[PDB]
Amino acid sequence: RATYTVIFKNASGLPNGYDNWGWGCTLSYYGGAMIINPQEGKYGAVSLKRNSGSFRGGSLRFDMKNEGKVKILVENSEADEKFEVETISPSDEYVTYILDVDFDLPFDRIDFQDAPGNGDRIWIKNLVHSTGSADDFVDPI
Repeated sequence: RATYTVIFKNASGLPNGYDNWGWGCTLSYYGGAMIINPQEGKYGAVSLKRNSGSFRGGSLRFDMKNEGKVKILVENSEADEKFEVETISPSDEYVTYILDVDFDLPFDRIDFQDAPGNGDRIWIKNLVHSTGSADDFVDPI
């Protein structure tokens, strides 16, 4: 069986035990969503940085709505390497995504990037990691 790590459900600040090592954004909070405000021309990303420890593969679950395309990545800070996980299309409604992470290195950062770099907003809730596949994911939310 998979180990499930709830990173956050409803947010009013950064998740407990996490930093933000991103760039070219402002974060704000309302209705339990983490709300990212990327800055035009910056291709800004939030990069949630786990203070102690690492995830290996498995999959990432989260609810998101977003005005523009969003790029989801994981990073390994030691090896200084990024891995693209998925590119998500615009949606005016929350949609729940469960995505396989196929990176072959441990990751301690999860990134949400404004791919068009035009400042489209992003809203995120209920972010959870599983050591198991997306197919096998049993939603604790």
